[PDB]
Amino acid sequence: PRSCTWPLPR
Amino acid sequence: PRSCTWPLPR
Amino acid sequence: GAMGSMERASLIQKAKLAEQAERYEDMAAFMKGAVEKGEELSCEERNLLSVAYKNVVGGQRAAWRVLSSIEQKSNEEGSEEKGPEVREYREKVETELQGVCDTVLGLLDSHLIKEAGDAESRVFYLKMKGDYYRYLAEVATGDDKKRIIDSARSAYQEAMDISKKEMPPTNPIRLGLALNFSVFHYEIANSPEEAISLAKTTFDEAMADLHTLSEDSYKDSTLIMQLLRDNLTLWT
Amino acid sequence: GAMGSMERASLIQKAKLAEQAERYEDMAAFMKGAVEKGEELSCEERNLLSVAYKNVVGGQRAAWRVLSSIEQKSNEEGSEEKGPEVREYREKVETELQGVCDTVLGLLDSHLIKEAGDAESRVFYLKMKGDYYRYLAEVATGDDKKRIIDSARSAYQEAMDISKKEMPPTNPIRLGLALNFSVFHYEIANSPEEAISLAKTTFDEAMADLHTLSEDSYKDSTLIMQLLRDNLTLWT
Ligand SMILES: *SCCNC(=O)[C@H]1CCCN(C(=O)c2cc(Cl)c(O)c(Cl)c2)C1
Ligand SMILES: *SCCNC(=O)[C@H]1CCCN(C(=O)c2cc(Cl)c(O)c(Cl)c2)C1
Ligand SMILES: [Mg+2]
Ligand SMILES: [Mg+2]
Ligand SMILES: [Mg+2]
Ligand SMILES: [Mg+2]
Repeated sequence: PRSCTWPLPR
Repeated sequence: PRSCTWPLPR
Repeated sequence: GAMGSMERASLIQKAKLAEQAERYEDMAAFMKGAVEKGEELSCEERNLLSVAYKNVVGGQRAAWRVLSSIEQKSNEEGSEEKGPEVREYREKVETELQGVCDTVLGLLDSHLIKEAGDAESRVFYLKMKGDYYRYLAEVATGDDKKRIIDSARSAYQEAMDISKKEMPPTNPIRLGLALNFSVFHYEIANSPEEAISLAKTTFDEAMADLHTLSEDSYKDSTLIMQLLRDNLTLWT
Repeated sequence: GAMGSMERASLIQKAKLAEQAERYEDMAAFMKGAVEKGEELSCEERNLLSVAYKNVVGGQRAAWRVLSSIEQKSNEEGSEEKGPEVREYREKVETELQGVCDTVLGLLDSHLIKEAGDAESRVFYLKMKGDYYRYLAEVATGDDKKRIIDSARSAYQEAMDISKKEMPPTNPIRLGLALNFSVFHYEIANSPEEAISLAKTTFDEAMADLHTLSEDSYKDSTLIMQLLRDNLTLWT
């Protein structure tokens, strides 16, 4: 997976 | 559902 | 045009990269540049042109439908007055959509259709002409609506006449044409019985010709055949 | 600017319509117009600005990654020479991405950050500044790369210092800031241990403060907390 950042695009 | 047409967008 | 300085082959190469990157506006601009080089398009190149603009106009049509639905609800009894903004923004998206349709129709008229002598290429382009007049018809409301509708009908009908004469009933372009013309009848021409008749006849004639096909051709044809069945199930 | 003649309230109304229509380029242009009216942004308006540009740059970043991967493979031993087209098109997307980042950074510098006195708004904008320098850093390769990286670090650090002083550990902006700064450490600064330490400390301090929250606030906070856990699971 790619690392999560916030906010997430739709 | 919406009626199917071809080609379908990604 | 901004693509006038780029090699034809480079434009086709970049259209394929744009597809991989899901950059469909770029894809369409590259393929417009390729068409404007003035040479006929190969089978694969026609497919790139079609996929590019179908994805662009598909996003615009989806947005237009969202905005038109909001606008319709705003005009129901008991709905609070919200000002001109919904109509304005719907009109903005509509005008952009109409622009894309006009661009595609312009490429077909100058000069893809007239230079297309083989049945496969001519039918391909006439189907596109029907499709983009159909998208214009989805948003049309003025003095010209009936003529837009008849322009779609006329292009589809010419494509149908050629495809019946010159292509097997399982041909994927013939199948997609008949699928889309059947939706034209249902959604645009207020002719659901014609839509159902066309879908059924198209499906049955293709079924009867599948025995002639290779495995790979069978997959191409049955994929579109399933869309005919899906529509018949929605409509009956 | 092309939005200079439109009312601020109409721009915000249309940004919300564009979001509903998944028209994020339009959304961003409407919110840029709203910012350029010169008034501070409310909480909801900041969220619209953030969502709009995050979706625009998100598509560009995804496309850039596809194209960079193709370009890298083209430069491996045994790869056929294909000409300049992959690099050219990667550069085209890169330049467009850099333009969007520069536009957002320009709005923050003129004059969102300097007029933001409340901790929530100041932290929100400094987090955005860190994020868009981070997206510039993802594509940077020249003399300026280290300074781009330090600009991201510096904005994130100022946001962190304010948020620790002025906001609870469960605050969603504080949480998203720490999440993104931890990814900055892992992906950009080559500091995986700092990334893991920050994610873990942020998660644990938020856990300990959840008991103070309403049900609705608890949902907002735990949603981002799960992303911290997801990253820790990827990284350990
Ligand atoms: S171009 C090389 C061989 N491929 C094709 O001839 C067709 C074959 C069957 C599948 N195809 C379609 O179904 C099709 C694609 C597109 Cl982009 C259209 O606009 C339509 Cl109408 C049909 C490609
Ligand atoms: S603006 C009215 C009340 N809502 C909010 O204050 C926050 C509340 C918690 C959820 N939010 C976020 O998680 C969030 C949204 C966006 Cl667009 C960001 O860029 C970030 Cl960093 C966090 C909205
Ligand atoms: Mg109109
Ligand atoms: Mg008939
Ligand atoms: Mg560059
Ligand atoms: Mg620390």
